[PDB]
Amino acid sequence: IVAAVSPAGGDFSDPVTTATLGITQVFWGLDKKLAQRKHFPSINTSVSYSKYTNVLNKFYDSNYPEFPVLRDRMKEILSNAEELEQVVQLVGKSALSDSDKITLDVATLIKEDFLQQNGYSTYDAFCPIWKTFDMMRAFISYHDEAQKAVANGANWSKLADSTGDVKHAVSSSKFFEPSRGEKEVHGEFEKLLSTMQERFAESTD
Amino acid sequence: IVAAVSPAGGDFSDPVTTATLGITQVFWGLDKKLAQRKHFPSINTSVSYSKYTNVLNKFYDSNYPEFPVLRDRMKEILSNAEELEQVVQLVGKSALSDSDKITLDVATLIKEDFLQQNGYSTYDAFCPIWKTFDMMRAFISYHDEAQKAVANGANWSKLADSTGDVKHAVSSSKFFEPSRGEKEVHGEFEKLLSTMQERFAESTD
Amino acid sequence: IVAAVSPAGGDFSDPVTTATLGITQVFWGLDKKLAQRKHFPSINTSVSYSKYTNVLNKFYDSNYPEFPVLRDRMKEILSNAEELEQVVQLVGKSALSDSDKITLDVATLIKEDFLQQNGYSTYDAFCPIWKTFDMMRAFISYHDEAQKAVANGANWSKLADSTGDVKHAVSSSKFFEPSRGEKEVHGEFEKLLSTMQERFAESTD
Amino acid sequence: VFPTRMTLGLMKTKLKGANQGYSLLKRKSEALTKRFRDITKRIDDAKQKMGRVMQTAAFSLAEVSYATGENIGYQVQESVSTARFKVRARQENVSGVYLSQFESYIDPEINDFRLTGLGRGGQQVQRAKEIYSRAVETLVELASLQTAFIILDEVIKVTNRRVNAIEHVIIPRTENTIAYINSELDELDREEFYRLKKVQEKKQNETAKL
Amino acid sequence: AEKRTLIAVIADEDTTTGLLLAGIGQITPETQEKNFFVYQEGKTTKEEITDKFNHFTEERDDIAILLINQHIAENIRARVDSFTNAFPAILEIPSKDHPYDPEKDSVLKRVRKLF
Amino acid sequence: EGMTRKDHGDVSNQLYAKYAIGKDAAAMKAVVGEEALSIEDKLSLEFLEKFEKTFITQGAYEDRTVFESLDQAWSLLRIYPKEMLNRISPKILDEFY
Amino acid sequence: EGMTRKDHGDVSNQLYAKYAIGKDAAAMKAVVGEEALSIEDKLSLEFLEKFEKTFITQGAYEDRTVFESLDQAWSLLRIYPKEMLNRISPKILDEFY
Amino acid sequence: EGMTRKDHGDVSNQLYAKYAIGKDAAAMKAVVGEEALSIEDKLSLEFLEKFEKTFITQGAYEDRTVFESLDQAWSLLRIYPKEMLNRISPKILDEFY
Repeated sequence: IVAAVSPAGGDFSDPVTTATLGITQVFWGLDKKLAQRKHFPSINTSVSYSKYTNVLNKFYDSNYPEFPVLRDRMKEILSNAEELEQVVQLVGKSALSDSDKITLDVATLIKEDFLQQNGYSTYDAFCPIWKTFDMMRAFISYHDEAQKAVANGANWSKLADSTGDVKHAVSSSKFFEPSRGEKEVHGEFEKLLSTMQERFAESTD
Repeated sequence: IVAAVSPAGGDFSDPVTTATLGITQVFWGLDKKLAQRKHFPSINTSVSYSKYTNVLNKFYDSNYPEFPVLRDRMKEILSNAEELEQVVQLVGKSALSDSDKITLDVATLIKEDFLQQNGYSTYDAFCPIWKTFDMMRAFISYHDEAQKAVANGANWSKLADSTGDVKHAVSSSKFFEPSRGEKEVHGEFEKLLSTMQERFAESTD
Repeated sequence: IVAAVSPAGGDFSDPVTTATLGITQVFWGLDKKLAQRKHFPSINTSVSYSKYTNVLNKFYDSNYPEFPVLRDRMKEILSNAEELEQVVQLVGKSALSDSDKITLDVATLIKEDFLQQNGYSTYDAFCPIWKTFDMMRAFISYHDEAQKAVANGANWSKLADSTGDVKHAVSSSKFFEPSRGEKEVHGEFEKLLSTMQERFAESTD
Repeated sequence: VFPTRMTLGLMKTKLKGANQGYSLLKRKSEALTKRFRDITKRIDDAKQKMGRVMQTAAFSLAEVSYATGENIGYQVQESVSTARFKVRARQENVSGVYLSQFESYIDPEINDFRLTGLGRGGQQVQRAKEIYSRAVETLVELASLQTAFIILDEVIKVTNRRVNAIEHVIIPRTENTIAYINSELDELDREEFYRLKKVQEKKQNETAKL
Repeated sequence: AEKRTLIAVIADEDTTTGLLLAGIGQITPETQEKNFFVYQEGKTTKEEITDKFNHFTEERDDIAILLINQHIAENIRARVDSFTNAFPAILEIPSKDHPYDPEKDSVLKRVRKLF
Repeated sequence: EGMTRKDHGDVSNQLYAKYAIGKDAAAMKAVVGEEALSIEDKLSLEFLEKFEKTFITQGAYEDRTVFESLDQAWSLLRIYPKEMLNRISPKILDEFY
Repeated sequence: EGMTRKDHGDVSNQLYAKYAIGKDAAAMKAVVGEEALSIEDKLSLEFLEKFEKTFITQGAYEDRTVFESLDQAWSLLRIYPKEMLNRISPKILDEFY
Repeated sequence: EGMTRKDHGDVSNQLYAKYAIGKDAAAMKAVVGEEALSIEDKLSLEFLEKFEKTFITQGAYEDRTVFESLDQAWSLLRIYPKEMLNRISPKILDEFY
């Protein structure tokens, strides 16, 4: 059952929304402000839970996807982002370390590619579950490398210049279609994992 | 019909004020913060309108006044003043142009001189259309000239210090009766224009 | 009647609490931090008031105590102490000197001796009217003479080290017996006055 | 004025925002103020240090000028038109703020002139020049803390304004708003019930009656 | 980053010349103007120091550190204090023939109120 | 008149208007700090402090006369130039600041 | 198509996002100061003013065609280069920039 | 006491205190960095992390006895020296650290 809700009582703790959130098992957010600004369907990561996740992810795990491990790290990046968001507003940008900048920066990539959904079905708005894992795999493979570089010495700015080409590709993931690489995932994504490694070795040195 | 109402909830959110406001064409607010500084009747641009204003200012224009233009500007000068004041309070005045001070400075003269008009005499209680024109005309003229003065060289402080007595000369015009000068325009306001122009040259210098 | 109240609906501004503060003549707060430290009741000088004080200080003064003079001075010292700490944060220590440093120190000794109790001893739970009078008499005598001594030439650290035995003996008056000079009268305080005079000679010189 | 129903969720989060802001900026302030105190003490000492060493070298040069004959120092000033000790500036993040720092590099453009050699009189200028170079280089390195110190001086004033500004204007405005709309909001839920209940009693009475 | 390389001076003769031997200021060859100002106490006017200060802070955008003798900063006191920038840094040093007074130093004056 | 000044009401208007301004200037002092404040605020800061411990502090078995209160007002109100004192007419003002 | 462009949906999306950021930044300017602000936020402050005074300001008798209105929307949008605009599909962007 | 050791009440004072200080210290790290961060708070920053990731993170069918729970507690506090665990008796602390 996919059920839409909306307020109806002039309150944010309204009788329709409260009694339904109890009986529901998957809760995926959505914010009105983001949706107007162009990010529909929108999603709120701290105002969501899903009880079925544990079995379902394990199902995707056996078929090919490395899926469970990725899911926890995507939320994690976004959690730290909220904390960062308040410091960023107040003090500014001129005080955050190299690690913290990345957290925001990979967060941008997820916001761009998942939360926005270009068209009815144009711009390949249809992503299969296996493509989605590949879209995510590209960002978190980038996050771990990105976290290692700053830690092993490499300025946020330097690391951004040097990443260059592999970063544009992951940014461009949503226009691409999986039906011309295999049939459900892209040969282009497999090639992307090799390219990441190569880039990283040059850039660190 | 000119009808007073009041709060009943200690707000303008109560059913009484809002219903009577729904119907109305002229709205003249209430400002507790201005009332303390000894201003009565206390109004602000943000809490008042008259849908009759356009047609009314043209009518006033015929009699002698520059009234349409001056009313546009009257609104703008008070609205810009409010936004600036929030930054001065919170952040400081020392992170903000001399120019932004100027808007506030001219605005203040309008705040005491217009708003407080509760009068202690008939001379300070009556203000004909001509006299109302005159006091507004001298203040806008001061603003325009002052921003130039500081911009080609002249500090803030020096400008403030110099105009000095002139700021007062308009302040006191209300206390004096309007039957004086040519008609209902004081010789004190007539001279005041020359004194203003004579002042800009010295301030600038 | 001493009645306890808590928040009701989770707001402590709701009708119940607010109705009762108006009727009350006596208020003594509770704070979670002060409660952890073993100060009970958890009061300072602004989370508490008594308007019964006036008649009461008059009653006690009659009995023999010099009570009204000493009590007022107690309140003043706590109020000041708080205030000098804020200055140390914003202004700095440049507004701090040793006269102020003695003020902080007297308040600390007053907190430990008065405010902190938990019934470690039997003499820490019943202390007569005459004993209470005697503790405040030591600390105010220390204060005025420490300040005089640093003005004829002395330092805070030097005063602190020098007062020493007496300072220790008077803090420990709560553990000590209240039947030492009779049955309600404590002998140590009577012998403090003389020690303090000889002591003041050691601190100055 | 303030919203009729449910500002409270928003105002809750406004209340939270305000309060976190005050804590963090007071920590940022706390670190700047703590570091500044230490730097203030270094500086008072250093000023005496620089003055004494600079003057000792000053006195040695002055005697030299007089003994050699003529005011040598006018001649030296014209003739010199390049500098050995320059600085290349770098940014250092201390206490979340970016400061300017200076790092000296000694260029070998000049090391001897045409006034440190004259013959016998020249040997005196030379002995003087050497005390001055050693003394001065130290003074340049100590001067580096000054530049940062002045930027610190500026930043503490701004940062202090902010902790006090959140405290006085924002937090109590937020208390006053949240309370007025909470009480209105509650009034709606209770009066609604009261009007409906009062009417029901009548409807019930009529049916029993007829 | 780098935008300032010179260390300049306002000082008495023996102090200035010595600073130059140590190798810290220079004269620009294109303007024919010194990045130091010599001064002699009681003998050279208060007004000239005031100009030279303006030449160094606001017209020179290459002076990294402006050094200044305490006695001398005291003559043009307004000018030294009112400049609150670190670009240039102002470093007041005890003047030759005078000890260290902590209140002839512009940055320390400012320090005392608000830590 | 004959028991009050007609100036009595006029004097009240200065006292109330300045008190407020003063109260605002103290609010800015708390936030921004004195150095930041301009000359107008400093005067007003000063007025506020004098108002609290002298005007509204009196005894509890101590009577006052209306004449007497206004004479106390004039001294305290006397901390501003004639440009800034303008909530009373130049005639009455020229006599008494 | 034939009376409205294909860019039309894309164009609205861009205006909201910048207009929104600009508003958010103006609020932070007010409390904390311009230490929070950044260069991007300056583009945004500037973008709020251009939008309000050009797009939203028009007659009560000054009618327009839809094609003109999309042409004026574009004018405002020219101040961010292509790489900071991502509310339009890049394919469409290259045509109309 | 008999199936729980005596140290439970004491240990809870230390874990609670550090945990509080620890939330605040992480927010401070984000701004100040680690070039001017306080030492006490630096250990508390690391403390926030372990308190979550081992004392609060456990298995699905992982069961731990109360004695065990107490031991883990001391291990997290073991990093701090004695002079930053000063709210506990030297007898208890010397045994349990």
